[PDB]
Amino acid sequence: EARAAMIKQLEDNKNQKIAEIIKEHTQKYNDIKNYYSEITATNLDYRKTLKNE
Amino acid sequence: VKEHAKTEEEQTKNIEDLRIKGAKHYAELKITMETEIQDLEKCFEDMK
Amino acid sequence: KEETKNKNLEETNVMKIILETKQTKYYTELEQMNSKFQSDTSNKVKDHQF
Repeated sequence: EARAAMIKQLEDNKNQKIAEIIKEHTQKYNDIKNYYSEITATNLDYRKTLKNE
Repeated sequence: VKEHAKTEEEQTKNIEDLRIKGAKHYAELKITMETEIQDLEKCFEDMK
Repeated sequence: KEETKNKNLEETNVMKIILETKQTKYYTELEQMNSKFQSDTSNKVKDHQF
């Protein structure tokens, strides 16, 4: 039972680590993608000036 | 007396071997199942 | 001898189905997103071609 308690403790610690790593990587990917997406939307709105010119 | 002593030895060996088989099966199943879990999620955001 | 198999199979199946319910929770978007791309992209592809 002590072995089991140790196993579950370390499992919980490292499962927290796994889930949190997945999380912050997901949010970092989202931030970068949104930055470039808004940049592209601005460029698409911008090219109309070239077309009118 | 010899027969009884040897017999209990067979029972002890059977118990130990079954325990070892159970531990190995447990580890094998755990790893095999966990094989196909992590390689998902963000991959779908890449395709989006 | 019977009990060894009994406990092993019982605990193994409990864990297997419980973790299966946990795992089967993750995938809905791959095929749907691909198909929902090509469905409205086929007309664009035909425009490009012609």
